Amino acid sequence: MELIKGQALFLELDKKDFLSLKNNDKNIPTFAHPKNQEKILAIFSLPYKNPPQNTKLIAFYKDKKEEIFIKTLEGNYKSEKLQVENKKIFPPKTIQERIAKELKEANAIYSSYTPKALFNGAFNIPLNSFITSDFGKARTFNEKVASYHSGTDFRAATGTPIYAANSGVVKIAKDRYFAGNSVVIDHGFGIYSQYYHLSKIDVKVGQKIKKGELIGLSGASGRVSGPHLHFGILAGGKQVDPLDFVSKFNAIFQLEH
Ligand SMILES: [Zn+2]
Repeated sequence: MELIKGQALFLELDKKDFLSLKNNDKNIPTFAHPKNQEKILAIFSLPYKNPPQNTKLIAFYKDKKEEIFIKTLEGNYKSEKLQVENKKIFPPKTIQERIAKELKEANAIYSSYTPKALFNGAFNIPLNSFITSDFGKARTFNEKVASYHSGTDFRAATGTPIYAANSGVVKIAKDRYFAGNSVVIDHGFGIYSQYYHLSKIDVKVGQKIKKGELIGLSGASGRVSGPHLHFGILAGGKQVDPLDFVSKFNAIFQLEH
């Protein structure tokens, strides 16, 4: 198999007699295939930064051992230049403790695995506009700082209503330094959707949010070159191309009336 860095894969395996799926020492969780009762699924993601060049997954059965080899592809990401406030790429010392806390809080949330579906069928795009800055663009801020784009930016004037991409439970709903006013939703199975730089937040941490329900209004909070919506997906432990993830998720989990 081959996978572009920064993307996720849905691996399909036989359910009968399955014992465990591992990458080196780490167990990869599994969930049921919603249509094919003979299959299970797992999410495998490659990080954009510093992925391994090759991966060997091992699936253990009562009477089989299966090695799956996935080659990391570099993809065809392009570069872009962005102008932001100098303090948003070199923050003052008075603020770096808050940045430390916020990163520790998020790490704790993304490691909190929910082993059931909190979603309801397919994801919707949370904004009906167009892409202004695609995933994985190699960035330079102020001709000083290299970065990469860990989500996808949609055109949005300040105050555009932002709706939940799928059903889930709110895990973050507060102003953070770099992401601005941030909303993060746990959808189960380690899938989290993220909405950044909002001007207003309409939910609270712990809330059960339904697909298509209002979660806030877009804005220009945090590290921005101007007003927009930033949409992100974390799955399989990593930030992945959100619209690629949604297409792959929806092929499996979409429903009909
Ligand atoms: Zn963005």
